[PDB]
Amino acid sequence: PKKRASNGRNKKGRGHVKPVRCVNCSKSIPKDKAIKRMAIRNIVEAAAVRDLSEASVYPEYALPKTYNKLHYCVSCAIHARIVRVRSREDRKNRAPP
Amino acid sequence: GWVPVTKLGRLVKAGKITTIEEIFLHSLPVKEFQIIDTLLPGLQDEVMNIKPVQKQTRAGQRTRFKAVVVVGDSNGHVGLGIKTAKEVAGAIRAGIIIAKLSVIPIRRGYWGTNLGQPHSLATKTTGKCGSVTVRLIPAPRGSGIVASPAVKKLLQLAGVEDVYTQSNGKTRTLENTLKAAFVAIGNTYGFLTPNLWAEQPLPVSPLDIYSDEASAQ
Amino acid sequence: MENDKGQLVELYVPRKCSATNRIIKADDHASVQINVAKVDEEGRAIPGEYVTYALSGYVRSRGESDDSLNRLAQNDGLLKNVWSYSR
Amino acid sequence: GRVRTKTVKRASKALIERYYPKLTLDFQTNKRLCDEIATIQSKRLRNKIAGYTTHLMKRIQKGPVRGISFKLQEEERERKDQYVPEVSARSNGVLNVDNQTSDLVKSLGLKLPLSVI
Amino acid sequence: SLPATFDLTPEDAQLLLAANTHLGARNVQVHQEPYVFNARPDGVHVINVGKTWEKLVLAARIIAAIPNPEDVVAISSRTFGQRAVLKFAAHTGATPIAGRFTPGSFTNYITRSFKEPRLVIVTDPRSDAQAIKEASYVNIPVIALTDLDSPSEFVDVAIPCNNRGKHSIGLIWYLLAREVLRLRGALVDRTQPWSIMPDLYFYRDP
Amino acid sequence: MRAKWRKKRTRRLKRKRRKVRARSK
Amino acid sequence: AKVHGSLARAGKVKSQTPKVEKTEKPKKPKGRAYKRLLYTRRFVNVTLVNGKRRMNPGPSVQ
Amino acid sequence: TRSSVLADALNAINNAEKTGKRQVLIRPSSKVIIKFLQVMQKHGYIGEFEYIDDHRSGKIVVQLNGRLNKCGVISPRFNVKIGDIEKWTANLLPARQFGYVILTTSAGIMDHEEARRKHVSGKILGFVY
Amino acid sequence: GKGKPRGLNSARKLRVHRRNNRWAENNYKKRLLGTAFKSSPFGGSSHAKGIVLEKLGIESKQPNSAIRKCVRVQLIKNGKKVTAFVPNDGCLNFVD
RNA sequence: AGGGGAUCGAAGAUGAUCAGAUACCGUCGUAGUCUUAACCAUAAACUAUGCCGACUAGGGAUCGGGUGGUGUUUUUUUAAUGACCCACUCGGCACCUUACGAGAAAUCAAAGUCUUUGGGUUCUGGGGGGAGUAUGGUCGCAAGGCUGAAACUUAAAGGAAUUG
Ligand SMILES: [Mg+2]
Ligand SMILES: [Mg+2]
Ligand SMILES: [Mg+2]
Ligand SMILES: [Mg+2]
Ligand SMILES: [Mg+2]
Ligand SMILES: [Mg+2]
Ligand SMILES: [Mg+2]
Ligand SMILES: [Mg+2]
Ligand SMILES: [Mg+2]
Ligand SMILES: [Mg+2]
Ligand SMILES: [Mg+2]
Ligand SMILES: [Mg+2]
Ligand SMILES: [Mg+2]
Ligand SMILES: [Mg+2]
Ligand SMILES: [Mg+2]
Ligand SMILES: [Mg+2]
Ligand SMILES: [Mg+2]
Ligand SMILES: [Mg+2]
Ligand SMILES: [Mg+2]
Ligand SMILES: [Mg+2]
Repeated sequence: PKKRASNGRNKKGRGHVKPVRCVNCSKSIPKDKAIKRMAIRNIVEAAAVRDLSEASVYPEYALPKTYNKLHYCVSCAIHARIVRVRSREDRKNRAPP
Repeated sequence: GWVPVTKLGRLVKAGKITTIEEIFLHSLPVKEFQIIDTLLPGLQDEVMNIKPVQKQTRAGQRTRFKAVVVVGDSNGHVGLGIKTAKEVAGAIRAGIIIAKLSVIPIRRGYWGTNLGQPHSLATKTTGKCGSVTVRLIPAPRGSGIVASPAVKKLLQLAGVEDVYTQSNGKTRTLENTLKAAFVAIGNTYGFLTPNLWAEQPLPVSPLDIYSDEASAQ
Repeated sequence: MENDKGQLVELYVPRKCSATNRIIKADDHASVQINVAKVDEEGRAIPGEYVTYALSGYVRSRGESDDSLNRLAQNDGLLKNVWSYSR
Repeated sequence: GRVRTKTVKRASKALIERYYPKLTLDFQTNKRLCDEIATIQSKRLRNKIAGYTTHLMKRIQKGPVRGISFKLQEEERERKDQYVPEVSARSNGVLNVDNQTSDLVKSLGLKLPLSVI
Repeated sequence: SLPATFDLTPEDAQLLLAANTHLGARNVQVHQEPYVFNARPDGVHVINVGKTWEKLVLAARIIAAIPNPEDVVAISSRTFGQRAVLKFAAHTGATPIAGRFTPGSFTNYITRSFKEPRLVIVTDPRSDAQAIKEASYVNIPVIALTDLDSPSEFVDVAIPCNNRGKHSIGLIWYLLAREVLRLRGALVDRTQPWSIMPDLYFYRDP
Repeated sequence: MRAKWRKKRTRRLKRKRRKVRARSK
Repeated sequence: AKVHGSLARAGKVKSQTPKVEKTEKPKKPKGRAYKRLLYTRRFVNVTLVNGKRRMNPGPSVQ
Repeated sequence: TRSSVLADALNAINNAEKTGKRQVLIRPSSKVIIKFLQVMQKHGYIGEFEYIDDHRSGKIVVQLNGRLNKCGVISPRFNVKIGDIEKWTANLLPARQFGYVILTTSAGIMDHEEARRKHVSGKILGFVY
Repeated sequence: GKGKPRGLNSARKLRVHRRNNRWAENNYKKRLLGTAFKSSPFGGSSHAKGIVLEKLGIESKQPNSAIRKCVRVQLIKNGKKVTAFVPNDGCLNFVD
């Protein structure tokens, strides 16, 4: 029987959309599916701001950031515990953490 | 000796209500099995089945007995008890209690010429309990209760004389057949025919006439 | 339920809902009987004599137990300008 | 880990509910009381019990405890729950009103002090 | 039926405007719309007092007629309305139900809270649903305090207060009791107010 | 065996048969 | 299957069951006679029971 | 497309009674609707109906009164010989001692009760009980 | 509703369509393909007579075990070679 | 068939892994991947849910259109017009609660208005195998598509849910 009433993830009013490549699995999965995160960080991490904000030129400066929109896939989005097997009802909760 | 914890229980033991219909008419949630024992003695029980069932302990297995009892006079009131426990003997009697608490009324009727004392049902009725659906159909005199031995017996205690049937679904699961047969006869008083079309003005509920008489310690 | 020689058979004659006039079931344990006190000249309520409505399992279950009572209240003269037929 | 079992607590809640003002915050005396007002099979339990119902006490006299109530407190709540001030409603400068709530009274047949918004 | 005295009187009415009973929710709900008077600017709802009053009267009357005044279970799990239902219990007989309902009250004998009443009053159909739902298992009429967004299910005669808070929940309970005393019992002269305060019915904590 | 491959099988049979037969026109 | 099995032991048992002659006894009544012999028995006098009334036991309980 | 108009109407009527409602709006007022509504109203299964003039085809507001279990149509409007009228009533009426199947005979739209009296038979329309 | 045609004129379809769908009915189909006559080792006939060829020790299926006794038969009318089961104990010596 | 052939990459080749490893992983690479003209007609071509017509219950977002609002925000002075707000209301993509009702259940605003069995209408199924097989026919350059048996065989095959 049907596990998910949305089947995969949102279709409804399309029937097909272009797929992408699982950022780590190197797989392939339609854009409508596929777990997604927006990986922003600092160039020089946290511990290093000391040596960095000190041993430079420029007043204080302004730390740069990286912008990587990850596309995972149920295979490697589970393995990397990006998501996980929530209980029967728990599954319904579309609510973001 | 019987000690009524219920309000309806008191007024019955205390002779303030003496008839069964007095409870149906006012639609009163019966809780004590002693009530219907008093209001309705000369009752009869027929034990329908004893079909043991099984499962698990947190390792191996669980295994008990399942009993089916119908109770009835032969006159308009009938009930169904399904109970399963650790003993045959006790889960039987256990049901005769749950049977009685379930006693329901019948609008028995005529197939045609209303010549003295109904011989059938009001109208066509029908019950369901998953898959099985039994249908009850009025009948001429001399005919009989045309049904499967189970249903018939339930329709015997129901006190029916002549009725036709048309059961559909897995008639073989005894428990589910009987329940819907019950569900059927318990629906006769459900049908608003033009006999009952008139207007009466609503009795006041004996839970308020002898209200002073009833209430708690 | 008459018969041959007009005798009254049929072991019991069901009440009837007042918001639909549909038979009040023998096991309709969501059906109910409201009893409204009839007053006398100024204030004093009267034991014994009350105004009485009777609502059904179905009507009540679907939330229509307020509108239907009010409808029935104004009507038998228990209320004034609370429920308004036309809407 | 020291977790007093139910059989202890179920009796501490039981001695307080019965014999309250005959008890006190002390351990030693309460221990003696149990020999009179109760019956306990073992000496160690007796104390184990005594030592809990005496724990409750020291916070009973600090603020009531959830499942537990006795006589001398039950009217002490009836005392506090009878306060009634000068009044509130009252009216401190007519009846301050909003819009259409005025139209509500305007079309109701009532006098009433007024105010707009 | 009911004479000219039972008319509303802006003596009373003022307490209702003062207690802010006339202030309703921003979700009208299909069944409560008869009680709507009209809508405020900047999203509020104005309820109709003459209806709340008239209801209350009928409520008050239905409270009466009931013979033994002690099997009339008046419930609030809700904080605000809890203190009130203790007081309503004081005045008219009425076994109250403060705080937890303990599922298995009306159905299931054996329990030590087997109130088997013949009327239930409720303060808030939401937070007291288990109270309502269970009452509808065993043939029991139900008086209830509604707002505008309220569970109309298995409640008869609804009294549209505010129940959101302030003193509406007390006042309506106060007046409720006040009127079931002016109804039969011992108050008489339904024209004269009461030595009893309104703030006798409110909250606490502090 | 997998419905997909059991098809491939029955397709393989059919051609060999198509061939064994036309070994006599 | 295997279709040639051993025809050798064609009729073992019935060819080696102890002969025992069927004992003589008085002939039973025939016709209406018989069906009377049932009625007057099977429920007129009744015999041994159990709580359900049995039919053909032997050693019984005891 | 709309195909029965009558059945469309009795549907609404039926659906209305079930859901506890005691009034229906109907589209679109046909004459067959009316007589049907009449023969119903006679035996008591409905209140009074009030036709509405749109400059179109019509509307009807019927007053309901509990006591209606099922009205309903039997499409296709079958032929009925006169000795077969019993075969229907037997088939689709709850009991011998009441309920109504209504026809359409060349005499007019009547119930099977009346049709029996005039000794006419036609083509079946529907039922009431 | 109901998915079939309801009309007063669809009697054409209504009857023809069952004549179609009758063909999934096994016995109807056997009766109308005359399999009875053609395929069966009898004629269709109730009984049939033939001569004995050999005797077989047909071993029983699972989960039993024995050697069911059987003869091979040359059907007279048919020429059809068919094996039959000899029933009851040691009857297989009544036949040669 | 011609063009194009960056990429990735069936075949194949190679390096490892393994008892074996024709695989998975690594590298190399044909066809292919793009296109143009022709073919092919099939996918879990999915909502595993025919189409039109009516009816039965609430809640809120959002898309398109329209409507009403001595609304908000816009010029250098507050009118236009732009967006934005609120209410309405058609026609959408969906969601939420609910469950009167239905269902074997899972569940369903239809999968409801069905033993109180009929609005119109197309299509398909009738235990499991044998088998999408054989045979004829037909369309295709081909691969194949469409059409489609029986002999014989078998008591289960199968669904949803529950407990281990
Ligand atoms: Mg697709
Ligand atoms: Mg896709
Ligand atoms: Mg079915
Ligand atoms: Mg296999
Ligand atoms: Mg292939
Ligand atoms: Mg051979
Ligand atoms: Mg290779
Ligand atoms: Mg290995
Ligand atoms: Mg290979
Ligand atoms: Mg070509
Ligand atoms: Mg296909
Ligand atoms: Mg539609
Ligand atoms: Mg459910
Ligand atoms: Mg039904
Ligand atoms: Mg078949
Ligand atoms: Mg191929
Ligand atoms: Mg077997
Ligand atoms: Mg499958
Ligand atoms: Mg399964
Ligand atoms: Mg499991």
